[PDB]
Amino acid sequence: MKASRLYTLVLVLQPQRVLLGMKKRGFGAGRWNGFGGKVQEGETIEDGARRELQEESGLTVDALHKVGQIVFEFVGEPELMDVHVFCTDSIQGTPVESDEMRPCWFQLDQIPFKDMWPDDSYWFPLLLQKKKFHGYFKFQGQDTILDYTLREVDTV
Ligand SMILES: Nc1nc2c([nH]c(=O)n2[C@H]2C[C@H](O)[C@@H](COP(=O)(O)OP(=O)(O)OP(=O)(O)O)O2)c(=O)[nH]1
Ligand SMILES: [Mn+2]
Ligand SMILES: [Mn+2]
Ligand SMILES: [Mn+2]
Repeated sequence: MKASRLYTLVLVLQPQRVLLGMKKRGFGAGRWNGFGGKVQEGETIEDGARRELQEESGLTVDALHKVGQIVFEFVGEPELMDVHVFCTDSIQGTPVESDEMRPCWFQLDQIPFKDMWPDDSYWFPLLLQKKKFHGYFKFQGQDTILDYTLREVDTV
């Protein structure tokens, strides 16, 4: 049994493009990703996701929808990362670079998988198909998956 810490991840997914951010420092630096971070005390997971989206991309959204949950384990780290994944298609301002992230739109036939976390190759296609999912990935360092599970689910 391991303890887990709550994180969020938000994908702004439109009909033909997705907004990603290049992580400029910290965890996962150098990889394109959705926006997110730790959930803080007192806020719902969805509201923490909205907050991180605003902080890292400048975008303010009224609502998100849950699309998946992914648990990450790292060799040498006792704490699991419990990542709650959300989407929205509906925005009304422009993305702006933050200290954490440089936002960029990608067409949906140009998803930059080689410059994303390796696990994203497995679950991101489900997100694109509008399937909901649960995943688990064990990493050695940043690059190497030692074990993983991925399951489509009816409810996140
Ligand atoms: N796509 C993808 N995202 C991941 C993976 N692992 C992982 O932690 N994430 C996400 C969850 C969070 O959005 C982010 C990690 O949190 P973070 O370090 O940005 O937290 P934060 O913004 O609060 O950190 P900080 O500003 O205090 O430095 O990366 C992964 O394998 N794939
Ligand atoms: Mn953040
Ligand atoms: Mn972050
Ligand atoms: Mn934060």
